[PDB]
Amino acid sequence: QLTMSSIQVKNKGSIKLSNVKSVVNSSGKLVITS
Amino acid sequence: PPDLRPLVPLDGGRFATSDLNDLYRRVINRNNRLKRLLDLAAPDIIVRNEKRMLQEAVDALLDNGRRGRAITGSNKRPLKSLADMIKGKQGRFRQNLLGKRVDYSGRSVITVGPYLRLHQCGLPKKMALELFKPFIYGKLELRGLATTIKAAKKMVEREEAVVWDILDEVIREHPVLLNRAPTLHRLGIQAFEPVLIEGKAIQLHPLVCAAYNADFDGDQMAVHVPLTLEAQLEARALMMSTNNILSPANGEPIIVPSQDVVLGLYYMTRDCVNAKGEGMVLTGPKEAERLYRSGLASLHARVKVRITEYEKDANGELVAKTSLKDTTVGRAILWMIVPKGLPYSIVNQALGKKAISKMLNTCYRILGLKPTVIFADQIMYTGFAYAARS
Amino acid sequence: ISAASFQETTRVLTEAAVAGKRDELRGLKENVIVGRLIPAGTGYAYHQDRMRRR
Amino acid sequence: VYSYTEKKRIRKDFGKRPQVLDVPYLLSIQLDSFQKFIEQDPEGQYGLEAAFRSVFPIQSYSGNSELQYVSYRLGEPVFDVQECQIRGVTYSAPLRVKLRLVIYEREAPEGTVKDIKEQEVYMGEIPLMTDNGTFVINGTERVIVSQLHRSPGVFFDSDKGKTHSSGKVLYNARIIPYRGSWLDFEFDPKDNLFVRIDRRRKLPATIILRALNYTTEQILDLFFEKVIFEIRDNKLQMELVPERLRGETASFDIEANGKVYVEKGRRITARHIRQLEKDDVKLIEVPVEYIAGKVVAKDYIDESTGELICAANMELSLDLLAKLSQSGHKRIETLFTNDLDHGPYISETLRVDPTNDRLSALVEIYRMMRPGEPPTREAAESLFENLFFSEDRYDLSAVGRMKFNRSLLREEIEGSGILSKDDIIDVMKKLIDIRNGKGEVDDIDHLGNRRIRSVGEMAENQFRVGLVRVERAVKERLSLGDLDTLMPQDMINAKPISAAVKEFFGSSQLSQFMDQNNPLSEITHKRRISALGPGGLTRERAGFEVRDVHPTHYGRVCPIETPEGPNIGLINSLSVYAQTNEYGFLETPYRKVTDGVVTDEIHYLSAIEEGNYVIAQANSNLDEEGHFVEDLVTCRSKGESSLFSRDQVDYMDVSTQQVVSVGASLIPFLEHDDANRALMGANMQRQAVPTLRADKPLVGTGMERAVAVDSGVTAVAKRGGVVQYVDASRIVIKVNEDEMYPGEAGIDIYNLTKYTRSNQNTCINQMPCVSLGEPVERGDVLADGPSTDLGELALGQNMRVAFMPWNGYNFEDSILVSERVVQEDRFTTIHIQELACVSRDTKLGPEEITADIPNVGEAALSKLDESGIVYIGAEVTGGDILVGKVTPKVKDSSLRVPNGVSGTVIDVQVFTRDGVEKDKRALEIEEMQLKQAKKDLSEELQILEAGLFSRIRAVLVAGGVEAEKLDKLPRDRWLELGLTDEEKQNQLEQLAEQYDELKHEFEKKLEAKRRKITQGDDLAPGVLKIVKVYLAVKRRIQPGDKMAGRHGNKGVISKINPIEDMPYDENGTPVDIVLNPLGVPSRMNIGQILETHLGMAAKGIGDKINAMLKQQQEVAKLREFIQRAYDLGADVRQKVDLSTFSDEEVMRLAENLRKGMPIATPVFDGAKEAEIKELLKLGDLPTSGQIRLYDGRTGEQFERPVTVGYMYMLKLNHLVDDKMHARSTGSYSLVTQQPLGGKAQFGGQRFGEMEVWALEAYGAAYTLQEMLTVKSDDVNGRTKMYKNIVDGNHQMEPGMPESFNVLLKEIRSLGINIELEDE
Amino acid sequence: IWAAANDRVSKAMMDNLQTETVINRDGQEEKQVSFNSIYMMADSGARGSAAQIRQLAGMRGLMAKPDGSIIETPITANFREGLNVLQYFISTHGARKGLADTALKTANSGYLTRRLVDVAQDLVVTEDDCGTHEGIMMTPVIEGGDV
Amino acid sequence: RERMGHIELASPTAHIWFLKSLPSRIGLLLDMPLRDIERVLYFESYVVI
DNA sequence: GGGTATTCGCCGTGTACCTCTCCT
RNA sequence: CGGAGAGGUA
DNA sequence: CATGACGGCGAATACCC
Ligand SMILES: [Mg+2]
Repeated sequence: QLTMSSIQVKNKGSIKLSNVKSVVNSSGKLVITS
Repeated sequence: PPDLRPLVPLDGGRFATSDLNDLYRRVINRNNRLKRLLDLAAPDIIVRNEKRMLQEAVDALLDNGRRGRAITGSNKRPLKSLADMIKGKQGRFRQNLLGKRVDYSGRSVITVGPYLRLHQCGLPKKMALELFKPFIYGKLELRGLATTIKAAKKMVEREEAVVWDILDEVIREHPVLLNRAPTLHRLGIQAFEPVLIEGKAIQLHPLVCAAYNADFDGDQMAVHVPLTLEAQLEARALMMSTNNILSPANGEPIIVPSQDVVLGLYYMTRDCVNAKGEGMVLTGPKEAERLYRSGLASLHARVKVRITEYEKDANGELVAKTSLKDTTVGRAILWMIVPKGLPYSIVNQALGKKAISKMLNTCYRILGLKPTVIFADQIMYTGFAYAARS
Repeated sequence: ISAASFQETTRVLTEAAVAGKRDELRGLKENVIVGRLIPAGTGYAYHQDRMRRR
Repeated sequence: VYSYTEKKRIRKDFGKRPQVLDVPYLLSIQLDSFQKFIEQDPEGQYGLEAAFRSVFPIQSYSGNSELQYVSYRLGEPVFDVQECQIRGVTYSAPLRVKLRLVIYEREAPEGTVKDIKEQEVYMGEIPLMTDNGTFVINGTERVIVSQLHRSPGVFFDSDKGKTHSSGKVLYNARIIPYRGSWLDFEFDPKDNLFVRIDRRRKLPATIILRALNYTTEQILDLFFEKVIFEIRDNKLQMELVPERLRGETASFDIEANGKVYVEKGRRITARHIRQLEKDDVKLIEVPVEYIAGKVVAKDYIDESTGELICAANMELSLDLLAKLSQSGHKRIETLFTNDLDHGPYISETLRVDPTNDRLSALVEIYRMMRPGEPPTREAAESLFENLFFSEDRYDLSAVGRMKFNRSLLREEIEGSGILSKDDIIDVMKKLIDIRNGKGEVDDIDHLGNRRIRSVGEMAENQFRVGLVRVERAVKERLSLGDLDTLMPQDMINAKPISAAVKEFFGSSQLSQFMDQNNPLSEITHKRRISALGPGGLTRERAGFEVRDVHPTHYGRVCPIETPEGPNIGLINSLSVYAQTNEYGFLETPYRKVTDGVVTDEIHYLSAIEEGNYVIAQANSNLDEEGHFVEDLVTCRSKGESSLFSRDQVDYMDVSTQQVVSVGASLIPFLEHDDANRALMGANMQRQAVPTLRADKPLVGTGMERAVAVDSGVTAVAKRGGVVQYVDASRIVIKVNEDEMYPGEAGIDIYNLTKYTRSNQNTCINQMPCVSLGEPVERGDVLADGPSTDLGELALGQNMRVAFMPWNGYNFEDSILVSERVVQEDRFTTIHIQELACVSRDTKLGPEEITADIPNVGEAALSKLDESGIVYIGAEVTGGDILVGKVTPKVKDSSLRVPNGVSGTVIDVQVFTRDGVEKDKRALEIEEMQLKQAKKDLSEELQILEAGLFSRIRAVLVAGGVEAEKLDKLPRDRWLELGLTDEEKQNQLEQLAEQYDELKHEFEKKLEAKRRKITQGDDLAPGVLKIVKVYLAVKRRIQPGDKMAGRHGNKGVISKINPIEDMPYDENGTPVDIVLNPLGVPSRMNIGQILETHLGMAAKGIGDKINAMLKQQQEVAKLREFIQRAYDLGADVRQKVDLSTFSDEEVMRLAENLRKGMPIATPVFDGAKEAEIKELLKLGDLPTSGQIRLYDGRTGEQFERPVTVGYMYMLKLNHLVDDKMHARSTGSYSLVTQQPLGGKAQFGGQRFGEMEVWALEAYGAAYTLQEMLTVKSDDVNGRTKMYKNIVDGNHQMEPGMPESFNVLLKEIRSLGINIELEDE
Repeated sequence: IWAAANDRVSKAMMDNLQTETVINRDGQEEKQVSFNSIYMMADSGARGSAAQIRQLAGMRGLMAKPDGSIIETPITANFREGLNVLQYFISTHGARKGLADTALKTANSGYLTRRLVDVAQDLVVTEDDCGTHEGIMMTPVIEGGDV
Repeated sequence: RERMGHIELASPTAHIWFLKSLPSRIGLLLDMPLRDIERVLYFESYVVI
């Protein structure tokens, strides 16, 4: 049977980031460094 | 040993190339030449050449073609060496040890048996007579109809009536194994109780076809007879189709109805807006069946039916609740084959393939294996009948 | 035995013969080849009875 | 206009496209190929003439004597086809070749002859092709399947990465001769050219050039353009042509007329180059260090010092340029080198080439060709010459040379069969410039690169192999022998040629046992194209690409008909109009479009030339003047399809069935079927078994007549005339006067084949389809063959089919069949089985065939005669004795009927060796054959005599009328009676002379035929006699049998339903077969539905005509209705005017139409749905094709309308009788003690590896153990098991299988100590 | 554009095929699930699917060349209307590709199955509980945006 | 089918399984390359013992 | 003399069943 | 009855 | 003699220090 850019959340829910740090920003929105 | 390398007679007079005795002959020839030059004390060049030739003769006998040109026979086909005897698909291990031809076996084209129960198969009586022959001989000796072996053989060859009665007696609960190649999973071989049928084709239960990946466009199947009590009980308890209704790969049922059974259930459980008999209030499924069979109500008519359903309580007893259901005539008719303990909502819908599979899942989860097998057989009978009637 | 019956029979048998290997009939293929009850299913207890007697 | 024969039953054609080209003779490829092989060719281009002229003259090593070929001829075959089939011998002609041994005068000046011995010599038997394109080899009918192979020539391929690093494309070229070594050139990842001869180890490419007597500077001149460095005083100024510098960056400030144009650091562009059109600078100064990355091209020496300062092709450096300059050497030679289009591949290959002259190249080539051999200069100088430059050992064929020159863009088509220096040089140059991105690689699967060899070409090749094998012996016996007075017969030993030809015709992969299930199977077998065989592919190794439908397959290879499974895409079917060209490339016809007008001029285009034109589709509407009615026609241009204006269109397809094969062309409504199911239907049409009664398809395509006629299974009138006599075995036609040769009676005799077995044990029976006194035209079918009905292919039966589920009996493609089908013998088939009984010569004594058999009762031998041979017509059953034989052990070795093969004895043949006293049954069989042969020389004598006397009557009453002498003087007194001659009997002297020659022809061969009957035929060594018994058995349809339509709708019968149980309509008519509708939607083979509808319509027409025949209506009424039926359609091409038919012809046609009007629906020009509904209206049938059915069991109406119509159903050769098999115990193999294999050997089923895996997964250890031991090679275990089962004890005592012991002994024989340990 | 046209044709065909009008108890029109035989077989799940229905009564759609590139002009006809010579020849490419793919993939599947059988042949449940505390951490399989 | 025979070889002969089957057991056991063993066994060279 | 990229020879490539001819 | 070749069925 | 298979892998080879 086998044959040989930018992220967008699509539903309601809380956001959780892991292995992430909080730093000062020019616009105030956190960058990622890890 | 020579009996492991025989010479096959061709038309009696002449023999085919054994492809193994030839290599032995070359080895013996070169050994004799080297011996008759060793005592001769011949010049060393020809003696060395003969030693070299004996060496290629020997390693051609052991592994022909492993080094250098493959020594060739009368035809261009390479000679088959000792190493070839034990390796490859045609080698000893794979062709004669990991698999082999067996006695008490047969094969035939498969046809659909729609009347069969899940644990039954349709065996041609000629195939059964040949397969169970020593059992027939034993039973003939037991009741004194055959004094000797030859008498029993003659009675079986003549196919006397008492021989057929004995054959019916022997196979009553002796399971047989049905197999369809390729055997991709254990369920490619399953056990069934044989039923003697006329003709020459094996009858297969529809619900096991999916397990076999079988259909009836030319497929053939092999049948095997478990001889011993241990083998018969293994067939019954381990391999019988009624004991193997769940896929070992994912745990899902394998005996879900397909094609015309699904079509029949779907057609009879469909609803029509203005079908004949709409708005009638029925005492139960029996009245719905009576109205449908008498032509007074359409199979898709939206009606009210008093339905008594059963639900398992905390301690496992079936508490009965009776209520008026807004349903169709066909759904009420199908309710009669639903075993107690299942809710009426499982049939109060247009039943497609997934709905039927879910109904079988619910029956297996609530009631167990035997009611599930009975329910599946009843579903298949009803589907066939109402697909025909549609 | 199992490796030889699988693939590369010449190489496997050469390795076994040079090393003087000894094969205990413990797997399914090995017992199938010698025509014994496999150490699984209904034969499993038999093999257990064979093992506990040694 | 319709002829009298075709007025019998006119098939209604719904085809709308006019037919511009007739379907060619479907067997033309085989006959034309064999004709080219055998026919005399004065030019010597084809066949036996060419093979002889390419091996002769056979000259001695010294050259004193040579054998010269003059001519050849093929003698009359000793036996014709039928006798060869009966006696089991090859149908062949003796090859008799006129040779001439020439011995020259010893130390003659030059070529002076001293004797010329011209003799005819026999070089063996050449198997002759039959009238239908088959061969009779050892009495068996075989087909030589045509082979599709890579054309000879030069082919440029590459690897699209996939071999080294990433995306590094390696290019290669292959010179493939028809005969000789393969020459390969290739690029390595470092861009060096390597050369391979016969797929050996790779050598540097420049070695071949060095062996072609090319030095380094010559090679550089061939593969590079010289740049010159013209130093006058200093600064290293550089003469060049501008164009060279384009593409690469500026190394120096290029100056124009003393003014710099572009400086360093700026890459030169196109505008830079175009500025130099009026800037013609030649001497340009360049930096000294610029020369560092340059190569000196020529070999330089100083004036008179004699020191090699620099040889050809080396990296120039500052020291080398400075010292070369200090000697006044004014001009420096370099090679032009770029990075993208002028790469130095040849230079680098030379840099890695170890060889440096012709001697080194030749010795290296010797070392590569003959590894392990130390070579003499002469040995290498001859080996290299023999590789590619001797006609005897190397041969580019005419097609090979043509393809080679075409690939290199050479105008010349003809050329030499051997390679030249320029050939190799041009191949290397094209490979290099393909690497340079200037050319393109070739398509391996393109049909312009794959050609066809048919029977003639491969037969000639094998004959050449035999000829050269004989040539070796002739040369050695000629040179080494002190020959004097010896005739050329002495040197010619015909055994090699005969052996090679017999091997080709009996054991070659393409010499295949003919598929003879039905005439369509024969046609398809004769038309298959095979990519397998010698020089082709292998089914285990062929990849996806070669199995794909290539765009060039259009009109040449059918994209539908190919075997399922391993052979898919490797075995193909020739397209209907496809034919091979002179070079063997498949070509297909097209109509030329001139000035926008679709003319009727037909041009056959091959795959190469077809891609250069715009070709319109066959489904393109035209007008009476030939112009395209639309202005945007769909066309194919270069393997792509798009729209074009009519002026662009260069060609048009000749027919809508051009792309399909014959089998696919026979599928009605093919365009409504999915290609997979169409493939299945085309494959299964060939497996249909001829039934008891041939039944025409109600829905056809129009190709049935061509298939039936071209197959040769029918009797076709050679000349027109009147049926003078007719019976089930014979037809005698009285030829028309206008078709008579002067000296003949005008009688044509057609003896019909009666109840003879086919290659698949089916019945071949011819029955006449003409009556006494009927007029017949040339090409008319006189007798139908198997599966033919009035000259139309009739593979199956028209079945009244309903599409509905019926209680599960049609589940998973199962078929429900009414008992009425069984009762009417619709699918009952005749099978003829041949049993042989051989009495041989044993050591103890000679085997005897007699009626005296021990240990058997008298009643069991009542069917045997006094000779112990079964009577003709005896109804035998399984176990009955056919031929009683005893071996002097006497043991009972009589030939018995195989179990369950109950049939009727229809023929007994007896073959006895010389010196054996033939038995009484042999004597009476001989007597019957003698009487029948005398009858064949007497009835065929008196019928021709009656024709001659009719012609004598006609001539004698013409100018020489003598009424009284007719009866007062018999017809035996016109020959010798002495009288003065006149015009009356001088003409009779020419017409009765042939009569008297039949007194010299029929009677003269009577003794020869008697000798042949009385002949004691040569049998196999040790065989005393052979008795062949032919058994005819009628196989009636039963559950388990396989049925199929033409649409891929296959199934197995599950039940024979009683007639009262079948669904029936309002008129009480039941359906014949109930098919499951649910197999239609997912399969998408909708044609079976449409055919069904059309079938219904067809039957409806018949249902009306039958009614009009039952009511005895006026002939005018039938005229009106049948004319309305034929006129129906949407502008169909067929026109049937009943007004031109007589009343009797109309009645005959209506009688032939009363069972249903045959309909023709071409595969892509077929009946539309609206036309089908119109025909349904004409028959007063519902336009939906669905009617109200009632359940026979209950009478209840089925709730919905059911599609009911007529489908044409085939019984396939997959009967359950042949497949059912069972075994409890039986014989066992010799080495392993496991049960035998096969139903024919009463063998057991193989419980293979996956079965054992299933048993292990169940944990059924005891069942597995009994499979391995008591049911297989455990000899003691199986005996104990059988005894225990007889005793009622279902218990086993398994032991060691013998196969394990065999394995242990085999490993021990390999010098390995394997053993079992203790317990 | 041709893919969008195929989607539109499929949507129109399914919309017209899946619903039928019927007189209600009163003389009023009402929409209901169609009783068309092909639609009933597909919707029930007995046989057929959306792709097969649109091949029968919609359009066959875009086809692929043997090398895999999509042919620019799709097959606008369906099996009821019948294909022309060009469309049929185009479809034979995919049909042959699929059949040969099955033929050459069955061997690879069998070889993989045999290798798996050997590597796992001797593994048998030999104990009730070994007493291990280690285990693997089972979470729902989520690739991002779907379960 | 159980009793085996023997052939007394006039000269010693190398077993191909222990020579050709990679890795060469004789070659690895002796550190002379398989090429030299092939040439010596097949009479193309000599070895000093 | 030692590490590592390239080469060369070997290993493997679905099951079951059916028909035919031909083979020291 | 072993092998080879060819074809076919699922 | 055949020259239409190819991917994976380990031992041997060669190249580059
Ligand atoms: Mg099938």
